[PDB]
Amino acid sequence: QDLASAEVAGLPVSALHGTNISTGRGSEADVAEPIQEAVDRKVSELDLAAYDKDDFTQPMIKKIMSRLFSAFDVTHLGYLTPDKVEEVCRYLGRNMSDGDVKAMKAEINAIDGHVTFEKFWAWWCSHPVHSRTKCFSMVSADFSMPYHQQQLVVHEKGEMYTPSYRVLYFFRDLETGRERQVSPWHDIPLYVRDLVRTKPEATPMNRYNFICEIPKWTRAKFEIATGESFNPIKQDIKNGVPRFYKHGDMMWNYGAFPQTWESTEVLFEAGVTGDNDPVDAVEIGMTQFKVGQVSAVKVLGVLGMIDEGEMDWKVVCISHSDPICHFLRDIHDVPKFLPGCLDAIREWFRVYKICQGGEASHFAFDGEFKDKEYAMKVIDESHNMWHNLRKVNKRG
Amino acid sequence: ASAEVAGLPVSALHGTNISTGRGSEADVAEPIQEAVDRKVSELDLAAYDKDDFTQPMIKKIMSRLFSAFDVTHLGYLTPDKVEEVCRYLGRNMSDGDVKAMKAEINAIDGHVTFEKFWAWWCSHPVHSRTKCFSMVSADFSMPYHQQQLVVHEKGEMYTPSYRVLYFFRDLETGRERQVSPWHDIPLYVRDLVRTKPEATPMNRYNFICEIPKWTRAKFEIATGESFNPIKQDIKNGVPRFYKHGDMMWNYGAFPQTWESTEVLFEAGVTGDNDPVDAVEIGMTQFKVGQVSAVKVLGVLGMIDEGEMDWKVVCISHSDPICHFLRDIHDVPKFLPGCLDAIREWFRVYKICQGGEASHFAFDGEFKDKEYAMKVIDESHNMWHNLRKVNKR
Amino acid sequence: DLASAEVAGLPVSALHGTNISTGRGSEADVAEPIQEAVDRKVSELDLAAYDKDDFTQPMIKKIMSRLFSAFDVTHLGYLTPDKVEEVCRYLGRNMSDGDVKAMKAEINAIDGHVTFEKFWAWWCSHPVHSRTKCFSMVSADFSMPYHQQQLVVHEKGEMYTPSYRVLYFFRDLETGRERQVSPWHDIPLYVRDLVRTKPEATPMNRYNFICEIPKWTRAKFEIATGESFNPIKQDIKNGVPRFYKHGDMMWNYGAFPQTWESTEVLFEAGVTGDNDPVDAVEIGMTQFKVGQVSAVKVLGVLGMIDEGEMDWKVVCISHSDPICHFLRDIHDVPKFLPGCLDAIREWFRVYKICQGGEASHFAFDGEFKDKEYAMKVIDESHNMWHNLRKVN
Amino acid sequence: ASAEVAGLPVSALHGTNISTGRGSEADVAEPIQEAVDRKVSELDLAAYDKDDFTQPMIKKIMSRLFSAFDVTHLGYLTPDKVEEVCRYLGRNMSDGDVKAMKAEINAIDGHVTFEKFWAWWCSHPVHSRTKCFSMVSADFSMPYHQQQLVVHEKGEMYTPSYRVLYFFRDLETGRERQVSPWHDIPLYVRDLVRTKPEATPMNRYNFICEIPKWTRAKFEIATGESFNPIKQDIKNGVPRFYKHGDMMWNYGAFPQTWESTEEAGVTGDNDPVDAVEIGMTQFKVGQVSAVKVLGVLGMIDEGEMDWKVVCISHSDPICHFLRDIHDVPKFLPGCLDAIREWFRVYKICQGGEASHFAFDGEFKDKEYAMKVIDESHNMWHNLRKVNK
Ligand SMILES: [Mg+2]
Ligand SMILES: [Mg+2]
Ligand SMILES: [Mg+2]
Ligand SMILES: [Mg+2]
Repeated sequence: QDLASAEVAGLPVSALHGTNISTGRGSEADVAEPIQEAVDRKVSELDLAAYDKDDFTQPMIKKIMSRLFSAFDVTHLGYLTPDKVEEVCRYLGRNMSDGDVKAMKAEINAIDGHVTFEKFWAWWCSHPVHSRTKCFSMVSADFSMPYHQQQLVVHEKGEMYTPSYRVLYFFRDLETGRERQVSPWHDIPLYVRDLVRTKPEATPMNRYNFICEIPKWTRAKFEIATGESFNPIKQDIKNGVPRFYKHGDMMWNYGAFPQTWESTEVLFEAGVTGDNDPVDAVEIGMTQFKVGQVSAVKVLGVLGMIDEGEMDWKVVCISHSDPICHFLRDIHDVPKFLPGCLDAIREWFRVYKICQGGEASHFAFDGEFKDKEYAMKVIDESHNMWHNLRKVNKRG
Repeated sequence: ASAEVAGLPVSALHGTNISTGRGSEADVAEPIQEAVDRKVSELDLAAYDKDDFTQPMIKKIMSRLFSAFDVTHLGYLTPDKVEEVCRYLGRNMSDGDVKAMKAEINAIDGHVTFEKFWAWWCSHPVHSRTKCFSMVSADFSMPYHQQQLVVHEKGEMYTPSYRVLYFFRDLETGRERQVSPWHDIPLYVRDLVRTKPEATPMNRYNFICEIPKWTRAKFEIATGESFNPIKQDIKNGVPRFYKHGDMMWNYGAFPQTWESTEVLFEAGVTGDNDPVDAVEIGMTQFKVGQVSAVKVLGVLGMIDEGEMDWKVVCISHSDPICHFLRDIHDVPKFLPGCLDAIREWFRVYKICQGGEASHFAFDGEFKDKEYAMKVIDESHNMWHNLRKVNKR
Repeated sequence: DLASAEVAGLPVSALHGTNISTGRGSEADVAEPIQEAVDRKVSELDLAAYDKDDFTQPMIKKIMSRLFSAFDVTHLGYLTPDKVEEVCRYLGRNMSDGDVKAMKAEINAIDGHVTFEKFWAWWCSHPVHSRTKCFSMVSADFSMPYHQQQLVVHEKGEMYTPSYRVLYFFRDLETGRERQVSPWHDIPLYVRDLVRTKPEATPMNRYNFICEIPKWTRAKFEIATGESFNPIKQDIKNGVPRFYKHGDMMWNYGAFPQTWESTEVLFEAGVTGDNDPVDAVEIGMTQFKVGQVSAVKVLGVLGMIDEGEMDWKVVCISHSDPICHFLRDIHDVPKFLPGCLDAIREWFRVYKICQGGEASHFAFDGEFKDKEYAMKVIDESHNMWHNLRKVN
Repeated sequence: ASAEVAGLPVSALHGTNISTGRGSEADVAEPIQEAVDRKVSELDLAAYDKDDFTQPMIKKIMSRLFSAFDVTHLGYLTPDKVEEVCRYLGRNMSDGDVKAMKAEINAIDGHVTFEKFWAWWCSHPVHSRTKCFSMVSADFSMPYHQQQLVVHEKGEMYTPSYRVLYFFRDLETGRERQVSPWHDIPLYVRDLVRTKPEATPMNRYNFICEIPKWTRAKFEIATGESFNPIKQDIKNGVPRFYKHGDMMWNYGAFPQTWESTEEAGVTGDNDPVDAVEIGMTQFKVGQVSAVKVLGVLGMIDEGEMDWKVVCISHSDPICHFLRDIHDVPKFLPGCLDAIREWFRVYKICQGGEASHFAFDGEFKDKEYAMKVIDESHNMWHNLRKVNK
């Protein structure tokens, strides 16, 4: 991060005047006196190469060239053997073809196998080569991209505010054009990964799939039907009447993480177990999602609420499409860009049962929002409980 | 959209009753008395009233649902239809729990009346925490190992030894292999499961930065070398630089593309045996050899020595204004002067060295993104041909 | 007509560049390009801009002669010493009367006729290291007697009790003197710059909005119109702090200073004013503190009628918001913040049902008028405010 | 901030009770019993329960507030004390009602116990609606006319006749008057009533663009001409250009400044201070823009400081994230190196040497820069004086 600080800070005397054109052969080449032009101009070789109007003249090139020939002459004999001369050429960028090497060994004429820089220079200048790089290298690693790209398709069926309403999911295999129904809970991957991640290996991964169940600014209850086939989203209707949060509107997109399972058979701490449900999340971005809408989010932290022996996590995340997404690096950043947000979310979950005659909620850690790494470990563990729920059903 | 700003239907402003969901197959009804005395719709009551529906209220709603399944209008339902009602209401019912139900209602004539159903419904409440979870799914596999692109600097800058090499680190096994940024980095960046709307087109390419924003030292993908690392452009041992002035945008190239000499743009103009060129215009300077996802927006066409040299205009998907640039026509709205400047630079860069102004295609016009993507596609096809015509 | 230009093709005129002009229009003969230009196959102007070398004395000569000629309108082949001074003047050479008599002497056109040659000869021998010696002090002399004030807010009492109060003051930034003000009467409605540098072609839309109920809260705070210096206070009933029971207000909710809707001015038939300042809903992503003041851009208004009184709810946005620039009118909201107008309207349509009320009645069927409409409502409100002060 | 992230005090989690607000002047109380029975605090029931407080609850609460005015515990209030308590509990009394209640309650012993107060309270309901509004006001009339900057281009670009003229249009009268960009455009942009947070430092300056981003033709404020319009750098009739390459940021001046080190008359080679605006948006020649100062770079010409202030336009998408010079490499990596590189070498092209910097090339922070600007603003006031 002090890469930033390097820019602001002053520079050494190497960076203010510039250096010699270097050989690239290391301490294996003897540090030289700059060429005459640099010395007369009072500008370094590299600065003259980079910014003077005229290109280096032939005598200047010869100087630089002999500094690079000498550099291969490690035992300091004052000459090179034809084979080293081909190395030099390959190093100068002129990748020669077998025909050429012998052609050059030939034209150079090493009257004793000894090629002096002078002899080289003379050959080099009489055989210019317009390097359009005629041969192209196909050497690749060629890995197999064994994967069928899918396009999610979301269909509404039935009527909202009635028992018929359902949001269904499908996958259109792109390489085959064929459609298949899928479970948003079991089939949409939890982690969103690229085939070839080009972001710096340095930057860790944080891109999760979020399934919206309750739209920002709404209060009508919807949920993943973990009981129904292909687990489509269904509205919460009891006795033909739709249910709602009575406390007020959910002020952030509220939903769940696919391929996750918090089990009432796995403990958090004595007395506290899981709630037999995918982990929930609240994405705080500015845009309202539609019911059942799926979006890529970034996890930032998690709030934990314990109710009747069951740990009920609330993951705080944010849509990668949100203008401020790039500035939220961890939970601690929500307050700076979204002041009061964490506070409202916690209060909402602390008091929402009061309205219908219940009490304030009991949280874990005295209501602390743990940081992203912790939220990710919850999600990860949950992913595993989900993989176990899948295995225990296969055989059974 | 403007549906939100526009006026509302008198059915929306006052509210509506609680529908059954069985369509016109239910006789439109009168609101329940309580909704009448309140002067508030049933739905608004269900949604916003501080209280839950009283039992008498739930019965009238439940009654309408019941009667809706009574399509003939007998005034009762066969136990199979009653079973259909329970399902509809979200109550799982198996031959077991089922039989015990008709044992409880007892319609000595199979005629289950609403009062007899309601009666039974109210005497068998069940906390539906849904005990049986459905595993039914498409369960797709994914034999893939995500690869981490690793970039490494080798040698020394401003000298003939500098190179940027590339590798794939298998995130599952951890093993690392050397790859050609030219041949192995995909041109098209695609999601394994695309969650964005099918109505939304794809426009997401990998761009390889060769010359950084605000600099002028030349570097290029060494198409001639094994695994084509990035090498610096050194001639006779002296580094080379644009003398006209600095490249003011990250300038670079698209992997898996090739414009071939052996192909014509139009009579007289061939390809130029290089991967296609790109100028990414976002605000962030990229490092040499750096790879990023870009949105393509259009292209400038330059012809020299009967050869076509395209300059694809693009913008990193991370740039703050990326989402607002939709096509080439949007660049002047947000980056006024940008295109003008990029064209002017390419129009005159050879003059300080004694050359002349350049000649463009279309009189210097920026073809739009659709034309630009085709230029990328074709060039991608040329790459495939280029690749076959070798192993073979 | 600015996008298009940068995208579109260029005239031959532009792609080849042109001659250095006299800048005196038709009064000058179109000329043939200088030979050095012709030998290069590069326009004169491209050469001066991009060639590595500066123009030589002979090239300058040709350029300066075309200029000189330009002043010689009737082609006499010479100029009067009087016109020569003009040329010197045009070339950027500040000439004090001393210099002028000197030039008339030093050239010496014993017949008043000064040829280009005589002129050129004189120019070359009296080189002048410009450095611009004399500074011009001419200027308008706008004065600012008044002192810049800083709005300061102090809190008194305990929040959620009848004693809490948000008091307003103006601190003189020069004296340090703090003086209590009324958010309602003293904070300016329109935010004005001393010198607007923003483009004139851009209509102003910058207002001060006083926040009463912060985003995501439900405690009823209000500007105390009946108390002196109208500080913010909470609504209390029978000693208990009042809250919205319908649910939290989901946007920053407040009012516009210097506005007023009187119960004595009609709007429609049997439609009066709320007898309060105009209320506002600011939709940015950021929650303000109770009584925090902010510049917002107005986007439209929604009109609620209740008991023959109009209850305007203006939709605006903090200029500080990341998408503020993109919402130019009410129609943009559904495009950047979909659901927002729906939710705001739905909220006000039903917030009273919770406490046994009925759904609200709206004007224009709840359509959201545009910003032109909102802005007319606001200016009117300012005049009722100006009249409310005069009547009193 | 991190307060939002951190755990909460057990009292916050549980919920607090309805306070007297009179501060410690009220005896801390037990939650009324119906609050105890709900296992929900008094304030949570008031803010979140569906129903209003029951009459027995309101009474218990009104009695805690009433007693809180009875600071010496007499057990009753004198009738002058009742008015206040009424307002406090939320009842707008009016001169007519006060007299009326001082009678109606009729404290036939001057004592108004709580029970008497309460009995009166329940038999008398007043429709507040607030009939009288307060017009008390500071009345800080600071009348002035809004001036709108108006810019006009004259002549032909790339020739001696191109000028950019500036004007003020009084938005009241609508009459225009030619002004000078150097002398008349405010260096400090100030709100006559600043509503932004007082704890937030002022940092808003006008920037007059001379050389647009990505261009290399030279323009400058004509310090020698009346109304100092912007002219093009023309010499012997040929327009001048930077030969190193294009300026890659908008380059211009700060109005009302003067970089001189010196009488009673005129002077020469000195200009307003130099600024480099680094936003993504190009500005036309002569365009003016509010900017945020971020730091500065100093070149020593020949014993003379040639400062270049780094700044960003307030309209830029990343303005808000750049708080000081150290923030630029974080959002515009390479931007400062590049600005430094450009100034280090722009004279090599034509046979000159690399420039030398003060502080080895360090970019001083915003504080140091606004200081340089202020001295320059003062230096400007002295010029203004000397001559006039
Ligand atoms: Mg849960
Ligand atoms: Mg190419
Ligand atoms: Mg109002
Ligand atoms: Mg300076």
